[PDB]
Amino acid sequence: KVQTDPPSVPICDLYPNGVFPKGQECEYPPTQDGRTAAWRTTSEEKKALDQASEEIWNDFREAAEAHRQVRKYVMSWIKPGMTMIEICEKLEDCSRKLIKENGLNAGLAFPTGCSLNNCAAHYTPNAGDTTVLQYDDICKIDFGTHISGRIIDCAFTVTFNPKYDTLLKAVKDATNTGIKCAGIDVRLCDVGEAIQEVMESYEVEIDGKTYQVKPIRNLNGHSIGQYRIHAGKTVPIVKGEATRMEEGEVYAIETFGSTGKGVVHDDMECSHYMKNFDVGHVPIRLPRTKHLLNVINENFGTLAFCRRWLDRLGESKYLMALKNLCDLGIVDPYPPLCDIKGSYTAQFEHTILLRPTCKEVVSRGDDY
Ligand SMILES: Cc1cnccc1-c1cc(C(F)(F)F)cc2[nH]ncc12
Ligand SMILES: [Mn+2]
Ligand SMILES: [Mn+2]
Repeated sequence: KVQTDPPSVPICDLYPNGVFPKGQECEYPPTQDGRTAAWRTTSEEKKALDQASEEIWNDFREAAEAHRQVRKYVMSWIKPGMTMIEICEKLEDCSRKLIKENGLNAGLAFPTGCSLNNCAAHYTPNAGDTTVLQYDDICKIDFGTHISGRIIDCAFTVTFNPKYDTLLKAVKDATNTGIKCAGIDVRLCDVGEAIQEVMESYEVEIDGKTYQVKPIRNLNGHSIGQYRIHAGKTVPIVKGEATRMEEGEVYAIETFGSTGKGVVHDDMECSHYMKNFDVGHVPIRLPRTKHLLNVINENFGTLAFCRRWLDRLGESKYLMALKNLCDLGIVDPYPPLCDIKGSYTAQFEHTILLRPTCKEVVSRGDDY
């Protein structure tokens, strides 16, 4: 069994044995003593510990492979002229097929971000959005797959005008630097500072104007828990918190470079929502509010969703119910995050596994 073109064969059918390809495996960075972390590779207790979680790592790997094949398909057809809705639906169709969506056991981990230009994150079109991708646009494609709530959060930036090449390069390098600086026992602030240093070593010229690339100070990498995109620990992308990464944790390492102020504010119409992982059970009598929470619980649990995904489930006239869920604090809204009008923002993101034996850039590909 080989993959089709366009991709339509689920990843689990491509590996009948249930063993999925590993990401990039790295040795952890040396400690402040200068001492190597190579011992972890050959340790008996670490090899045992790592094997105990093989099913889990293997789940991430399935999700990551879907992600690789999905984004490769996307890069081949994404073109200005297409509506943002058309882009998202086409990516998502492919993603459903390859992840072999199965309710909460396998599916899409969060909505397809395609934030444009000054907007950096959390934009996906709601129904009726007639936005079209433009030749001069800079588009952040950020989408997620999961298997059993093992989430791949992974993103790259799409352009068509070579004028942004260096901006994209700055951010790619910054993201790779964070990935490199990350490891067990590493201070989150140190990763932040390292990321900043690389990002800011780049200058770019866009339409006769120059800028030093700035990290977006109020955006960050994050710990990943099960069915939980942000698990509590944040990774600064500026010089931050001295809390340390720990063995067995999973991280989204993401950076954002901007030609703007290097700060985002909530802007535009909201599309992204997600249940508060900490909210307990709440009885609701209000019929449409109760119905919508039920739909959310059955379909997304604690995974993020968007309004388009409610439309496709056949829900309508739900806006008030959704607002109610937000106001009650059962659901949280995640509106698009934008730097100043006229700025350009870029993003690259990988998920990494802090395995006892090594660091695995599980979502790494030939592409980035
Ligand atoms: C939950 C959260 C908390 N603090 C910062 C970011 C996010 C987040 C939210 C979503 C969203 F919008 F889908 F809920 C997707 C994300 N990808 N990476 C981080 C992330
Ligand atoms: Mn992401
Ligand atoms: Mn993320």
